[PDB]
Amino acid sequence: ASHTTLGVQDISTTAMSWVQKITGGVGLIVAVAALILIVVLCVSFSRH
Amino acid sequence: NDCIFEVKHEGKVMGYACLVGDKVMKPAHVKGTIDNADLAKLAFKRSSKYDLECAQIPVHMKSDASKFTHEKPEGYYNWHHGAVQYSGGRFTIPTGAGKPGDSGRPIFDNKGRVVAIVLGGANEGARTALSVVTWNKDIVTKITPEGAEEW
Amino acid sequence: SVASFVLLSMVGTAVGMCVCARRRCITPYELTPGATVPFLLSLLCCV
Repeated sequence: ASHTTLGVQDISTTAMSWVQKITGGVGLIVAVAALILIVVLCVSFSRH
Repeated sequence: NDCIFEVKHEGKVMGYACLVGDKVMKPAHVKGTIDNADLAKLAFKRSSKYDLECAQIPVHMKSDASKFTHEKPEGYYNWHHGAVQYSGGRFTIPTGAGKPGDSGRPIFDNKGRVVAIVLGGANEGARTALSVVTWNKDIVTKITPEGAEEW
Repeated sequence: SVASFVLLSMVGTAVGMCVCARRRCITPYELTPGATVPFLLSLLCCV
């Protein structure tokens, strides 16, 4: 062959889009759930 | 008068439970089982932020429930071993009365209405500073003075 | 194989946290003698 080899970061444009959507979606679920816990914790601390 | 039950463990009396309103009340830190076999079958839920466990009162014992209120006017109050004073936001009882194992006693109003459940106390010169678990409209609160030890 | 395992674990954490919040939210309202849980909280949030 007259060209160099490829690395792990070389991925088609179509394949990259699917990875972004999946990781972003799952991350949102953790982010929303985290905020509810913090709000409740402050109320217990202050009210006592 | 008839709302008081004993808690035993390994043949010794550790403390007491009381039936008030529509709920069964027991301090969380007291070990052992209840003398009445009927109550032993209930499932209890625990929260260490108030040292309190509660469960639902069965139907056939509803006639034994005490009356309660939330009003706390300044004055004198009575309990098993004598008289207690409420003033300045704290309960004070003369030294010498009380000892480990007396947890769960109620404190009564003039007409027999229950206002507080007592657990522990603090040692001072001529008076004793009591730690109490009370309630208010729609919530409960814990009052604990400095230096108190568990009873 | 590795990526699937990690992603599933993260989802489980989000569910697990929600049940913890609900327990602490409600318990103050049930130990009070003669108390009634408010309508809005009884049905929709902190059920």
